Amino acid sequence: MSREEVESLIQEVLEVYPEKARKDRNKHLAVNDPAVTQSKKCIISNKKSQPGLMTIRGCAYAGSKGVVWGPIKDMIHISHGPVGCGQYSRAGRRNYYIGTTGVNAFVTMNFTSDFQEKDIVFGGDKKLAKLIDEVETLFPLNKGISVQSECPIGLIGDDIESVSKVKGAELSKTIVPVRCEGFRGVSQSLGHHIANDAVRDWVLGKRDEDTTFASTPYDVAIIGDYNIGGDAWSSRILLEEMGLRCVAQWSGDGSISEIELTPKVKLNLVHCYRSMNYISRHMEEKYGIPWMEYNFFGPTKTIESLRAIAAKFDESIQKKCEEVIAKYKPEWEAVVAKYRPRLEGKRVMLYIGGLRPRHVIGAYEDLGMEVVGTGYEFAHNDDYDRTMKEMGDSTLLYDDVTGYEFEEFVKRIKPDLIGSGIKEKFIFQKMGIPFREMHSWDYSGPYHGFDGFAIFARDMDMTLNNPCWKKLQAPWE
Amino acid sequence: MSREEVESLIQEVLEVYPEKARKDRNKHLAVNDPAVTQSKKCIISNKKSQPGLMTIRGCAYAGSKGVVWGPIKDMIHISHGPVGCGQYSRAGRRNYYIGTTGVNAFVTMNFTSDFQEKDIVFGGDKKLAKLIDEVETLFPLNKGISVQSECPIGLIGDDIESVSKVKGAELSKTIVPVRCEGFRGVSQSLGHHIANDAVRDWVLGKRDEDTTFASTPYDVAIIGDYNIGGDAWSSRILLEEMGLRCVAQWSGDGSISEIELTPKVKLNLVHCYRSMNYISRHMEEKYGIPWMEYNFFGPTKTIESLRAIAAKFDESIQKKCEEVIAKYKPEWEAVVAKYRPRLEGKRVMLYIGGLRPRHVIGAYEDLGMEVVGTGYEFAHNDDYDRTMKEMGDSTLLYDDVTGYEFEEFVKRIKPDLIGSGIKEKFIFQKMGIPFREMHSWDYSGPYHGFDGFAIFARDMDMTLNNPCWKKLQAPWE
Amino acid sequence: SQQVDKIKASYPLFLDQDYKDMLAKKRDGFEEKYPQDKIDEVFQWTTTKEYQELNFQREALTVNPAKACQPLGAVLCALGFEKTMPYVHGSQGCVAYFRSYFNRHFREPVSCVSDSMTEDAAVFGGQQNMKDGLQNCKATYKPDMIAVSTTCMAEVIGDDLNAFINNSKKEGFIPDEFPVPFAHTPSFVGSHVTGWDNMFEGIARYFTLKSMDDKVVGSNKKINIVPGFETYLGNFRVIKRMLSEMGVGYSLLSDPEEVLDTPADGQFRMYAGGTTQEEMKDAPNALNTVLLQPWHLEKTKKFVEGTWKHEVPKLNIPMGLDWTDEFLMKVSEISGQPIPASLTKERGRLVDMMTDSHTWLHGKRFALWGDPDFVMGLVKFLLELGCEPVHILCHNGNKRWKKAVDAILAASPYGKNATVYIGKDLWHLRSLVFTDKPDFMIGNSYGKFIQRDTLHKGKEFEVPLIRIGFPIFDRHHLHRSTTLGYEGAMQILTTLVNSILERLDEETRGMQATDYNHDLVR
Amino acid sequence: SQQVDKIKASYPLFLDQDYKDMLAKKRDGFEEKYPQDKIDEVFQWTTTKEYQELNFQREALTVNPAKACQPLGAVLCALGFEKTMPYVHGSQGCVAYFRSYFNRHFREPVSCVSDSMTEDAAVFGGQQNMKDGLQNCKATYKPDMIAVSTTCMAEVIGDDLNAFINNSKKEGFIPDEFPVPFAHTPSFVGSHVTGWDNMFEGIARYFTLKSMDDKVVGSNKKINIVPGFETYLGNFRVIKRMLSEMGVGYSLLSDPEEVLDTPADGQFRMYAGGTTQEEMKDAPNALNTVLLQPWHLEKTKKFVEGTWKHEVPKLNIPMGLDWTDEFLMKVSEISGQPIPASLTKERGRLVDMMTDSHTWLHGKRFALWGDPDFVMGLVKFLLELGCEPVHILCHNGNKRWKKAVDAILAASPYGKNATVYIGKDLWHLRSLVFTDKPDFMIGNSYGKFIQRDTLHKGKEFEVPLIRIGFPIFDRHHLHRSTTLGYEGAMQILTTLVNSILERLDEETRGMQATDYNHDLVR
Ligand code: ICS
Ligand code: CLF
Ligand code: CLF
Ligand SMILES: [Fe+3]
Ligand SMILES: [Fe+3]
Repeated sequence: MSREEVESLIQEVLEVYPEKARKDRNKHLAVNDPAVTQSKKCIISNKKSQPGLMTIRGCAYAGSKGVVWGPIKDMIHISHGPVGCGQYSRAGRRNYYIGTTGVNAFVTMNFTSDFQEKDIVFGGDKKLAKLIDEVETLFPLNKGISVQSECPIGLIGDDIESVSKVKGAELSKTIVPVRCEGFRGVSQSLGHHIANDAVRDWVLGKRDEDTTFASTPYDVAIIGDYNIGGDAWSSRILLEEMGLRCVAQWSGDGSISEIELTPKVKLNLVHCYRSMNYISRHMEEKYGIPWMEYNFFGPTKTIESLRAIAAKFDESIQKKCEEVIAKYKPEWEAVVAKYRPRLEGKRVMLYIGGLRPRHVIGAYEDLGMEVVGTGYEFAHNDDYDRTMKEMGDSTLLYDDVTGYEFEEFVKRIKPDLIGSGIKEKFIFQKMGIPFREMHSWDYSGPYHGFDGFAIFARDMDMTLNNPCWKKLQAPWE
Repeated sequence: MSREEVESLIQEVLEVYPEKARKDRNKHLAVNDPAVTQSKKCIISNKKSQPGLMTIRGCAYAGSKGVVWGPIKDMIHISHGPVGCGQYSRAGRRNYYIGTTGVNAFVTMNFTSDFQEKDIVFGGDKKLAKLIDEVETLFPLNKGISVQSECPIGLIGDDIESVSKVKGAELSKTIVPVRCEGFRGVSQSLGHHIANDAVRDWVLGKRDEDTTFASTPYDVAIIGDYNIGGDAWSSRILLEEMGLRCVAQWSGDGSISEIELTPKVKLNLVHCYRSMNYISRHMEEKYGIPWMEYNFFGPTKTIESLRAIAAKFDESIQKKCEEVIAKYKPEWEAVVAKYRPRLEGKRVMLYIGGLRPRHVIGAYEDLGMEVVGTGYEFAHNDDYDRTMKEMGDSTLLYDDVTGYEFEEFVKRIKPDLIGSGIKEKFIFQKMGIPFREMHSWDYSGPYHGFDGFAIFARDMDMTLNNPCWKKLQAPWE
Repeated sequence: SQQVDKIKASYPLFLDQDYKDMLAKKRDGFEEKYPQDKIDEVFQWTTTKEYQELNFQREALTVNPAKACQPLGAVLCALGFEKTMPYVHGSQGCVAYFRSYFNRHFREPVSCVSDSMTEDAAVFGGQQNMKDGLQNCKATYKPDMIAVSTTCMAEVIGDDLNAFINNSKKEGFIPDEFPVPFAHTPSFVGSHVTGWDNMFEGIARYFTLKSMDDKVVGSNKKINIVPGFETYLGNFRVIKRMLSEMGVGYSLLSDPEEVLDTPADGQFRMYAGGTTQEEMKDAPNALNTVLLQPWHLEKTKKFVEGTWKHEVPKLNIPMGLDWTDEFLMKVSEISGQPIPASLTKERGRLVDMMTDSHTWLHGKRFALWGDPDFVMGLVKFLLELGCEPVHILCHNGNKRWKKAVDAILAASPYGKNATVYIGKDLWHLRSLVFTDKPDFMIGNSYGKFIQRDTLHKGKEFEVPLIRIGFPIFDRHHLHRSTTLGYEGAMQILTTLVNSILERLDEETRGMQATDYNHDLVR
Repeated sequence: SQQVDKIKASYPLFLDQDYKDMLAKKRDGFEEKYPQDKIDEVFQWTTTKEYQELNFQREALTVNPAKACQPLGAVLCALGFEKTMPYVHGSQGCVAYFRSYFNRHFREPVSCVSDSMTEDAAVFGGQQNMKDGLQNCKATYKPDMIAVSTTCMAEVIGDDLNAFINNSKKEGFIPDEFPVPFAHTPSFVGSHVTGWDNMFEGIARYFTLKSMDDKVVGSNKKINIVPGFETYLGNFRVIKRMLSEMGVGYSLLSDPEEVLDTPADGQFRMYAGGTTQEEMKDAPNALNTVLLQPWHLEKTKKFVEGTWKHEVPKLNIPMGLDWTDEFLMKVSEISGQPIPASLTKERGRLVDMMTDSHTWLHGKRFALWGDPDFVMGLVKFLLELGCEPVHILCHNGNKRWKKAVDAILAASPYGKNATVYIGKDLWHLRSLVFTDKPDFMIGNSYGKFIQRDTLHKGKEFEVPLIRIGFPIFDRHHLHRSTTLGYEGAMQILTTLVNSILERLDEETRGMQATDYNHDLVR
């Protein structure tokens, strides 16, 4: 509590910045009020980062290649440019898939043009074209190529769309140029937008004239689920027990065929609004497919979401939804009975990219754990509109929080657990606070659905109540 | 080399001993003369060791349990006594076998009575009977039990032959008591003798009245081959290619059934004369089975031995022997052509047990390597009788050589290679001289036969010409 | 479904029958997956020699590279100085990736800032970004020195680091006395080791170039050590320990061992230890400068010989027996300090280990990859043990390095089957290990996938990977290990021999089939 | 047949078709082997709980023991003193076995002599053998001290060591001033650790008992350290280093680290380093005496408290965080030396490693075995990591030790599924790991067969073995590792977490079946 104390803390933390930086950062920190529904009057988001403040944000290339296009398994993605970006982003994201890597799936491989000085000075369009030739030569079972641009490509004026068009015409193949230069935008959000536009322009509408696929009144498409540690699978099976048919899965364990078949579905289930609201809205306008957001974090949210999805279909789907809820009730009830006493009253601070800082709150509350603060790397004001009603009063909200800011807020608030990325993990572990990676699930998972709830509770208990956190002080100190 | 220098070296080494020890050790060191046939006039063997001189010799328990009875796979061998004996001898000898360990084979297992104070004071016959009952309960597929005595069993008034008799009569099982107490004799040779007597008394004659086994005029029995690294197998295949039938091999990869079937064979092929000449002679006396020695170390000895065994049979076997020699000629010729130039002129010194110090000389000579010194831990005078005509002039012969003695001889003669046991391996390695374990083949093998010759040559080359021996001196010192 | 008493993670939860059925339904319905026989045929074709020739005909496509870009090495170099903040001029995605890479390797906090240049900077340059970033960084994180490197954006748009920093100082954004060394690190040139070299040359030039008048060679009785791009803390520790044992005064420039190995005692230390500015300033007074990894410290060598007037010895990386010996002789000759008995005893201990393990190490075939100095030192050590390096791969190596490695190989009979590849990637290595199968691979974590591919061909075709190098992501605390000196040689020898023994144990664990060779004693 | 370019050892030479056929006809003709279905059924029966109930009813049969006899520990203790020859009164086969065991573990020369008592000594005793052996040993190997232990033959025939040594001295076989400490080591009492205790008590009594008049406690300002039966050189080194960093004067009694780790420089050193006789004589002047492994040093404790009048602290083995902290605090209190910052940093680094690996270590089930102090320290460390020891086996433990370990387990929530077995062998452990499968085994090389057995039941039933303890025969140079202190804790933690990660990588390597969890980053 003590909203005034939180405001004083914000002021004290901000005191160290220079005038311009302090003025900019004052607008990105706020004290939550659930009655307020217009976050623009409360916080600002999706703005440029202050130079030299150790931000956690990424680039548009990370949002396009690493997030949207990367999980697509039957496609070959070329990191057009120098060698660093593909190497740093290679297999760093646990978007699970099923396939023979190197033969029919290529997610964990690094394809790059490996730009040198000659490619910078004289261009790389010829290199790109003959690279596409080598790609078709060595990987005959690929079902398409995407070309993700890096910073020099935008800087040196390489004309990649023309090359993609010509080579795709000559090989009768889908070649998708994506202009995801890292300097575009302020974070991965513009990467998401550019990737969505590329999907719309070059992939989505290829089967508009094809009326062969058989359709059923129960066709749904899972949008924005990237199968981290398997989450999408743990969701899909539930949708399979409700009587629905999941035609498409974007983009984790996703195939270009699923993307092509998506316009034939009857409903879109958007998990990550932030990354794929653009494509969902475009599908709504062009094909008339309705879409809804859903949440499978914790028993309460997953039950509510399943009922909401069942409401958009006939009575048989509703009966099957009630059956699946009844079938899965004892499992999560037992999980709660085992783990809630071990976690009652523990306070959490979160800092994740654009969806999870609000989607995971229900799961924490299902174990009797309250979130005293959240924030986003790159979310927009609509995301804050959504999360401000999901937190308690006088809770901290931060947008593009810096390392010093986040460290000071933790030193004052002193939560029992922190969920953020790898770049805060060891910082906060060395300060004696349990930490969980909320991007990669700390190499565990899935956390979605009834099956994921058990893993989530077990991980939270094993980290919160670990003996290691009681041994940071030497007995002689 | 330089006979008088070798005698001077012997004297100089002997000077350090007290008068009794020096007088005793003078009789165990000799300068070899190939013309001399009676080794009794030059060297004295099979005598008690001098106290406190760091001998390499073992005990009778090692010679019986570790050497003769141990390789028998379908039998359970109980080390009757304290716990150390079996633990130190468990799986230390590489007598290879094929079987399901713990179910139908028990070679690498350690069965013991684990004597305590109460067993020493009040005896252990009741514990022995109970242990036999437990063995039958827990290992129903065992095909017999042997009881190898340790030192306290002989010391205290334990009466194990009676217990074995009663328990075998009750259980309808073969229980063989072996009095292999370590204080009996001076080395493992008496252990060999006691084990041979046990085999003769309790196992060999059980099928004397049974005449259901079909006999062939090409029935041979391998005697004294313990399948070190598969050695016996590498021999048996050759004997199979000559047209002979090997009913039994003693005792590596041996079964009690083979031991029982041995009195039905037409010829005995004794590899290790030292360990099982007793049983070979007993079989010759009682059943009329002729026996002969053979040597499969190196191409020359192997060819000569195969021709001798073929001569013991009819014309067809001789023809098949000629075919096998012709078939294996190119392989060992290629081995020689590849490895002899890298080993020409290298001088070696050997110190092994009863057979190998002389049995491996032919293989070294086949690679152009001269044995300048040899000796035995526990051989008799007949082994030395063979050794003198096996070795060259002015080469050193030692019996039960001590650590100081062997070190001094090595420092003077300075051989290119030394072959002995594990207890000298590191001693000679630190002095900068290549060393090969001639007991376990340095965890390699087989060395028997044409297949084993390639492994022998490769091992000798890889150890003799290793770069590690050129780096023992620091450039600054 | 989940059992509350035994909760399953992704593995083995997704092998349950319902999950398998749902996955098969998805694949059969909406994937249009190629038939399995086609997939197997294509994989088998990729395992052949014709595919290897087609793969080696590549000139434009790089698949699975084994190198990073210059600013990564620049950041690693900058982290080695006292209270020094690495500052990468350009985009922030690069800094996020650098921090993620170093965090996943070291499992330690990694501090680095950027000025977050955007399209506006692409049109009008990034001078304002540099000024604001320097001011904000100094005000917030309070570093004693800011070490500036560059991303490719700034290099392509040609941002002038000197002019930007000078104007920032003159306009009062940072104090004029504040040290701000800079270095240009174009990612389209060389690799991360080149970035380390450029950053070190920039820092040394900043701290030395204008103060050469009062410098006398050999005045402070010390020897300068330049480690280069090093990701093993044990190597810094072993070099320091060996120089302290010999009684030689030394100044280890760019020492990051403390900031990458901070304790967990309840407080977060952003800065810890590191080379001081006084050490940098007094470096020209040393007797001589020794470069531990000379094959990526050419610019530093040029600057040291040209400016400091130091006769830098021609020494290889102190890896193995002979090269460590040569390094010790050279340091003793420069310093006049004799080699003590402790180092002789350690060397004899290493030789004893070699003599113990020679029977298992002899004749083994290895395909190894990594950085040039590391690769050549590993090849030398493998030749010392009687091993046979077969596929030597260095993606960021050059022709002179290839000629040096060829000269090393031609000096040993164990190098007759050795071929050195430069400019090749891990797909080339996959083809090589499929066509000319070695016993083991040596390299970073990226090789694990290659092993997986081999295991798909068959158990008899599997090539086990030994994780030595950078980066190691799938194992914990291997970064604490040592690769230099006798201690490093002992660690490598133990790891190699135990890998061989573990593979032999695995191959002979089959009961009644291959367990006749499952020996207790090896 | 053999190929000259690729020569095959036993494996895989005996997998050739001709060898397989020859084995086939041998087995079918002359082995009278049980039918295969019978063998599989009997094996499956041995994997059941009923077989376990029958197995735990054993009273007279010991199968696969995990202990040795007293003279082995006596020899190890004797090897720790300066130029001291171990001399075992009895038969020579025992000495051959002791030397073979120690050479196979340490891969180093091991020196020990015997008087080669034979049948005659069973009716006359070993007086003449003792005299001649002492004379010959002193004349030949020239030691300053001969430490006499006994075999079971001498114990059963009741040879009087004191009378024999006194008569040998009186009759001029050895000089009267030549130190010949002795100890009775009956093999039918206790185990090798008891022999170590007896030998150390004998040596200390010989060097102290008659010269306690002029001894004042605390006069030399040193702390005596008694390590006990120890087979890791790293622990001797780490205790020395930790006490030297603290600035604490110490006297390590029975130090064998030099003679078991001699260099290979062209000469054979029979003796190297070791505790000196002056150190033994001045030990009563120490402030206090600390026993590193108190659970097998009871007789030494009785002698030290009774004669030296030292208040020996109640300290557990310095394994793991809490017990190492307790040992350091006790040493600080005894010596008055504060704990330096280096040890605090090392402790914080160990805690950082724990926090890094806790996610992978948590909940793991281990079946461990070894010596009492080692087992209890390992259990304590596993409880510190959140691991779950399930099968705790100590063949040579006693009821008091079991009660102490039970009290330790009851003090942690992770010990709820823990059972302590004393007097049991490795066959009991095989039954336990078949009926209640843990994640891993921890123990010596003898456990490898158990793993093989489990692999015969199925890959899902296989229990990987982690080699910590004594003896380790199937691996090279593991005896150089460290188990005590923060360094030993770090080594153990790295080994455990990397074993877990290696097993996870192996389980998820199959392509298109389980590779979805074959993560690059763990
Ligand atoms: S049995 Fe004998 S000591 Fe003939 S006790 Fe010994 S496996 Fe030796 S020289 Mo070890 S008489 Fe066999 C022997 Fe030779 S154990 Fe082996 S190598 S051919
Ligand atoms: S913001 Fe993003 S990650 Fe940065 S470059 Fe741009 S697309 Fe890429 Fe790439 S090679 Fe290295 S890491 Fe950069 S300096 Fe260039
Ligand atoms: S000479 Fe031979 S090995 Fe020696 S005891 Fe006697 S039979 Fe056996 Fe056994 S338990 Fe230990 S090792 Fe001995 S002291 Fe007794
Ligand atoms: Fe860490
Ligand atoms: Fe050694």
